[PDB]
Amino acid sequence: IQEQTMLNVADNSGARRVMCIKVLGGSHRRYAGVGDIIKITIKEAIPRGKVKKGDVLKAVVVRTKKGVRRPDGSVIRFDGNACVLLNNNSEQPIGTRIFGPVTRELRSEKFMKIISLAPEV
Amino acid sequence: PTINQLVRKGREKVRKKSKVPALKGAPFRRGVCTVVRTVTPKKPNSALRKVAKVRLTSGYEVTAYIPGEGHNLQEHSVVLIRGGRVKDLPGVRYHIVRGVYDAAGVKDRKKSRSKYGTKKPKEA
RNA sequence: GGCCGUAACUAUAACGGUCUCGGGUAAGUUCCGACUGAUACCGCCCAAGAGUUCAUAUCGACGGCGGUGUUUGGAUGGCUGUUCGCCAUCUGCUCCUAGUACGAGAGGACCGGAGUGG
RNA sequence: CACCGCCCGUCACGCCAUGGGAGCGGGCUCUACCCGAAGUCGCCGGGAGCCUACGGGCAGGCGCCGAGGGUAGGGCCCGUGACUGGGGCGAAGUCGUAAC
RNA sequence: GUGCCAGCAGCCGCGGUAAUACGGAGGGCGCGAGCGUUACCCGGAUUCACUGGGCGUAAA
RNA sequence: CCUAACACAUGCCUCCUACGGGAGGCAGUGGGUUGCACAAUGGGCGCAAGCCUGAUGCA
Repeated sequence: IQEQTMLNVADNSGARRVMCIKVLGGSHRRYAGVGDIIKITIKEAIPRGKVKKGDVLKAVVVRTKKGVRRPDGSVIRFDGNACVLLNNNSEQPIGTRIFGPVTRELRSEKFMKIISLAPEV
Repeated sequence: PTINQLVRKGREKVRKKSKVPALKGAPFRRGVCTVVRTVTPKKPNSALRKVAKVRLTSGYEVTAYIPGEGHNLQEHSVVLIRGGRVKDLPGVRYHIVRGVYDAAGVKDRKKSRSKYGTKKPKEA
């Protein structure tokens, strides 16, 4: 979803605002919403947690205003901007639980941990 | 002071200041050795006192003295500090219990063995 | 204003003599706190050496001949005016083949095909 | 080991030690405004519902308080800390010789 | 035996070739299913002095 | 248990799930003795018998 852009944590250990500083997928991916991987940067965090402040990591996108639709064409737009950091190079979603609703596309095979939590969708 | 003054300001109770922050005012505190160096005595003494920096479970990291003829104290050797200054080694407010944890007791002790954690020599 | 010698490990030298680090940042050069071809570049010739051994897989001393017109000459961002630089961060990926060939393991194809992306 | 004595300060090295402190993080003690669960309580309860012996009850609705959350500022002392200061002792460091 | 070493150490101190102070041995002293250590409180401390301290030169 | 008013299997955040949604003192475990008994005294209930009683009496 383009660099900059404030994204909230929807999982844990490093609260509030998290800065997207890149978008992978390759050369010139302008955006990336739905549930793509996105290089993030913590800027606030709760005093506690095992992930401090200003830790350049990557993450996923759970709830994004841009919407997600498919089939019929109906759309589910969530006005928010969900991250949900993942322990970086040994890829996997770091944390315990996830907050709020999630997306049905987020259930993408290789993911799966995240969707058996955050009781929703 | 006048009596009236006493009534007004009164006397100030003395505050004792601990000379052993073995924190939690414990009787002993165990930690781990950082360095088992050696230090030179003070003002009129000479010798190479055996000492050890210790990382306490109390969070503090202090310098303790090693009593006895000869220790077997290394690095990551767990030990028990007991508090006791040493007139010659400033910055040394505790002794190291010998006979506890990684601090082996003094070998060939026959006298004040208790103060050196060395069992009763099986006399035959 | 200079030059010189000097104390406990060095370094410094009170004495004597003499005429970059920290901060902010994912990243902070700002900020805050302390025509010609000599030359150049590119190539080739000889092969002492190195490469366990073996000149030429890779590289190559001492020296040698040229080609060019090009230097000196006659992907998003941070910093900076910068160019540059340092720093952060058409074709991809996946599955099947096949965890097989290969391999001590670790690991892991070819060929061919299937889907989904920038 | 007594004037070929003693001894001071700058700077430099040695065993040792350490303070001040802008901010950044966290805690205690909070202020202002916004959001605000459960629950008691208050009001409505209507040709909007269920029950009725028509008196009323329940459902439901709204509201105050309210755990807690949010944005801004302040207190705690704990942490870190580029910045700065730098002290006790010392046999043969350097420049002088202040003092006795 | 060791030789300011290795070490002891509560305080004063002991060890630099005759060490009752280190290490062992013999012997001894004290306690005895205990003995010794560390920690803390009171004591000793009339050293916060009411009992019961002081202030010319010691702190005042 | 003087520390961790730390987390607690079993008997007297963690766990289950069909992902929709659910469940959460005595002795002992981890971390930094899982004993016996209603006999006695006391308590709950009962018209009482008696039943319950890790209080308690004991080991």
